[PDB]
Formats: sequence, C-alpha cells, structure tokens
Amino acid sequence: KLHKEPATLIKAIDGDTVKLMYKGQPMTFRLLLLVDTPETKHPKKGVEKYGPEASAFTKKMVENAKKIEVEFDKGQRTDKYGRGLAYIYADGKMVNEALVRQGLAKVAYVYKPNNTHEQHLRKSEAQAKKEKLNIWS
Ligand SMILES: Cc1cn([C@H]2C[C@H](OP(=O)(O)O)[C@@H](COP(=O)(O)O)O2)c(=O)[nH]c1=O
Ligand SMILES: [Ca+2]
Repeated sequence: KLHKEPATLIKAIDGDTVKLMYKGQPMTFRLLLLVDTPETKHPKKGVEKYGPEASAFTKKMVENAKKIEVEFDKGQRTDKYGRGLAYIYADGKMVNEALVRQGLAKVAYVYKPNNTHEQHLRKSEAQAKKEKLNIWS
C-alpha cells in the first residue's frame, strides 16, 4: 500500500519538478507520470507552449498550500538524475492529477511498478481532452 509523508516546499522549479525538504534533506522531486510541457526544457532551450502556465499553476498550488505531502510509488524512489519520484499532494489534492485535469501536462514516462495511479491520471487526461482544455484546444 502507498502512504503520504510530510515534505516542506523549498522551491517550485517548473510544472512537474519541485524542490522539497524531505526528511530533513533538500532534494529535487519530479512528479510521476507526467510531462508538463517545460519552462526550461533542453531541446526546447526552455519555455514550452503551455510549459509556463503549467509552471505557474504548480507554483501557486504548492506556494499557497497549508501542507505538502509526498507519496512514493512501490518501485524505485529515485530516477537516474537522483530526483525523488513521487505523487505530490497539496492540501490533500494530488498536484499530478490537477495538472493533467486542467490539460496543462500529459501522462507520460509510465514505468511499472511505478504506475499505481496511472489509470486515475489517464481518466483525468481523457476528460481534459473531451473539454478541449489548454494543450488539447
Ligand atoms: C518522470 C520520470 C522521468 N524519467 C527520465 C526520463 C527522461 O530521461 P532523458 O533525459 O534521458 O530523456 C527524463 C525526462 O525528465 P524531464 O521531463 O524532467 O526533463 O527523466 C525517468 O527515468 N523516470 C520517471 O519516472
Ligand atoms: Ca518539466
């Protein structure tokens, strides 16, 4: 079973990459199962169509949260770049899914066993497509 753990915001970096104080140590966390478009991609040098709105949305959601919690999946907790891989919740709402529901990020990098909430995010993504939101307009 997965479970939520306390984390302190240190800084939001873009739509899907946030730096958090987790168990007393500063580290970059990357949101599982998403590809926010970037604010500072690498092919793209930077700023994507919808990458800066996905960044603003996560920035406000974590900045204004009363509390942040991280939820690791059941596979590896870290990727090759040493970023923590988690579902992040702000006030009990999953930032991963809110981005996807808004049509501000797409579901991507699905590596089992790290896909417990994959179907939940694919649903939210289907609805953002139906309603034609943002990247899907
Ligand atoms: C979300 C996620 C990304 N990644 C890797 C895939 C991509 O590697 P490559 O850089 O080699 O293409 C990169 C994309 O991350 P970003 O979207 O943050 O740039 O991070 C994982 O390995 N596992 C994951 O769960
Ligand atoms: Ca990104």
